[PDB]
Amino acid sequence: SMKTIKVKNKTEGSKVAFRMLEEEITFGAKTLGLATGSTPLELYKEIRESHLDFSDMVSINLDEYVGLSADDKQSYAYFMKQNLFAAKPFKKSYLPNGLAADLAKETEYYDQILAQYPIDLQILGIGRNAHIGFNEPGTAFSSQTHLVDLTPSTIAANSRFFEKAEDVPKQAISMGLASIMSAKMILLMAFGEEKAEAVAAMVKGPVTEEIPASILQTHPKVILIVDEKAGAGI
Repeated sequence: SMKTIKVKNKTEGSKVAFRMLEEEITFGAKTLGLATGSTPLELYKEIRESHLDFSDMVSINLDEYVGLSADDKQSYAYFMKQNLFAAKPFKKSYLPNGLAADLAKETEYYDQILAQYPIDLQILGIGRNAHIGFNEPGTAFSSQTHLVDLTPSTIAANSRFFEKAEDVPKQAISMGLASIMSAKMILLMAFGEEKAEAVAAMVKGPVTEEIPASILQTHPKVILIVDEKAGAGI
């Protein structure tokens, strides 16, 4: 089941997401899966300014860059601190350890954290090419937490923030598509013309690894919050 809520713009969609989030908490949600990127930024702002209280709750993020500490300003840990956790801390917030000595031990660890704390509500965006998290076209639907080689476009974009070419992460530790699908409820937010092709492929195309988001067709409880421009093809 995929319900679609069509909204005017990102501001409106973010407010709908907030109301839905509050309701899930009121009805007992305890573990949240969180998103990075620009998609959830207005949602996070609304949460920071709200009366929500995450003190008895757990959060789990999808990804961290290999080679970055949680204190590094380019890390997803730091992004989450700035945008959410400084204002609204959780009982515990998990992200992969980018500094892990053994990346295979770290991927196994993260899978076990997901088993220990199954996610009640996952907030998600969609990529222009229908990627989900760091899972690009071709990713197996069976994938659990895994090491991802960043796309060259991503590396080029991120390079602008480092010394220091040797310092630019080339990999991430990322929740896989099977990992993400385990959430009891998924809220996918998509805004702008740039997302329209991906949204149409997700909703109307075949289920195929060429379109990572297409696996969401098979999830029992996905709600799509899409503005008019992102929803143009559905």
